[PDB]
Amino acid sequence: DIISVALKRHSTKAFDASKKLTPEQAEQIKTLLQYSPSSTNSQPWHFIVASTEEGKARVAKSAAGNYVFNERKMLDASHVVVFCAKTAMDDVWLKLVVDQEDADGRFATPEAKAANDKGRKFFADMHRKDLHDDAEWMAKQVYLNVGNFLLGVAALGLDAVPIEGFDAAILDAEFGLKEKGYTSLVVVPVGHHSVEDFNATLPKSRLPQNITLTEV
Amino acid sequence: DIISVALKRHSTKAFDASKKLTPEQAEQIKTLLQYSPSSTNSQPWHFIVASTEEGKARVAKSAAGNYVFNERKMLDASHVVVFCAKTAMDDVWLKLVVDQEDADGRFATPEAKAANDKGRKFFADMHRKDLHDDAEWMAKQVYLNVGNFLLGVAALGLDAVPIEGFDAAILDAEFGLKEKGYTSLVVVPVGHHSVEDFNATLPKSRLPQNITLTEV
Ligand SMILES: Cc1cc2nc3c(=O)[nH]c(=O)nc-3n(C[C@H](O)[C@H](O)[C@H](O)COP(=O)(O)O)c2cc1C
Ligand SMILES: Cc1cc2nc3c(=O)[nH]c(=O)nc-3n(C[C@H](O)[C@H](O)[C@H](O)COP(=O)(O)O)c2cc1C
Ligand SMILES: O=C(O)c1cccnc1
Ligand SMILES: O=C(O)c1cccnc1
Repeated sequence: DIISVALKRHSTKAFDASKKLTPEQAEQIKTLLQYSPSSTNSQPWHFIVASTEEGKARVAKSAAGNYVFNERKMLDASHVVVFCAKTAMDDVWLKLVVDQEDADGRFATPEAKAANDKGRKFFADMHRKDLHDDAEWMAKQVYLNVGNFLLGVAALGLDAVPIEGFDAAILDAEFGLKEKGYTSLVVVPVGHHSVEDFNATLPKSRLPQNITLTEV
Repeated sequence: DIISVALKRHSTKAFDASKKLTPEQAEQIKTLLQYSPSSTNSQPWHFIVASTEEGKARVAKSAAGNYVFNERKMLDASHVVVFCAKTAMDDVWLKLVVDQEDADGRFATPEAKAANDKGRKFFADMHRKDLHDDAEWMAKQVYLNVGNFLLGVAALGLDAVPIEGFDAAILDAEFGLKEKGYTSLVVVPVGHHSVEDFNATLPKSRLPQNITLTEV
């Protein structure tokens, strides 16, 4: 059951480098990344899935220095996912999205398609021209994807840990993301924890609902 | 199978108001909200769970103007969750979190607790005092919670729909959130879809991985 998963999952502090995802699990995590929902189905994201030792080493470069202690997590985990957000929502991407929805048969008429495109453009423009938060808006969708992902991999019986402790400037440069129109936000190593994972046996802690939740 | 859940869930466009969550399910969705992970376990959030007609009507006030299209969703679903983020990170909240972790038994010594507190303050200050993006940083954690929530409720066999199409100023004012230190970000009606939910039978659509995903 999913509640058991939510209560038993945890942020892995150390991974067993010998335990790799099966080809099936490797495919499944990519499915999770792709099918996450997003506002207007904008999917303002890009994912870098590092599974080779050299690939993970490249990602780990972002932890060199001040976040050096996050390097082992990025190197020992079987697969490491870098969640990136678009730096700007261009019309080409908007058309890409609506044309894909059309190709998938979500529109019964050309007017239905036009209405969908018009609505998506309306909110994209609102965030860009009036709220002046389009970058944050897209980053928010990426974080939602991350939330979906962490629970999903836990439900697959895999360990993982979300990471904000890295230098996005270094990671972006390493993969030339800026020129490509993206920026790294969260790094998530996935695999199996080792005996070195001190957080695997500690009790989980959250504020009481009497503080965080109001019922009406 | 969490992958089947991810592939089969959908944004519900119409709910059957007579199909209520069971008592246990009502508690389970609250558990999901509570146990979502967050950066430094900051849990910079508040949730409003509306299950009464009066409660849902109060939330539905936000479905005005360009958002009237979302009023029925907020009124017809069994339970409606309002995801809120703190408007500013303060030391009182930081102390609350570390003291809770201590009460739950995560620290073996006073030094361990102090180290955890210093680490959390280090990143909170980075956002609040240097980057000046603590409002966005906290909102991102709320969206991660939302992502975890949508997959979780789908795994419970419940329908839902995330909503950004609501007037947050209206919702904030109706619940006096500003003075309390919070602001509404996403509204999520939860329940069971009706035969009128046209999106329950439409194919899901996502961009292909050859565009959004790079393996290395
Ligand atoms: C977006 C995000 C960034 C985080 N960054 C890191 C990190 O850089 N290093 C680390 O050890 N844990 C990291 N964490 C893990 C948290 O400290 C954690 O989710 C929280 O203490 C709750 O514990 P749990 O995940 O085991 O339930 C992060 C969590 C999130 C959601
Ligand atoms: C943060 C967020 C805000 C959204 N807002 C609304 C909304 O206001 N009204 C609505 O009908 N759907 C809303 N959606 C639903 C999306 O259009 C949907 O997630 C996306 O098209 C993909 O479809 P799916 O959820 O069925 O997989 C939103 C989704 C997210 C993640
Ligand atoms: O995804 C949608 O349909 C949507 C998102 C934001 C605001 N209104 C509609
Ligand atoms: O949750 C943590 O431990 C954390 C979050 C951001 C950066 N460094 C550590």
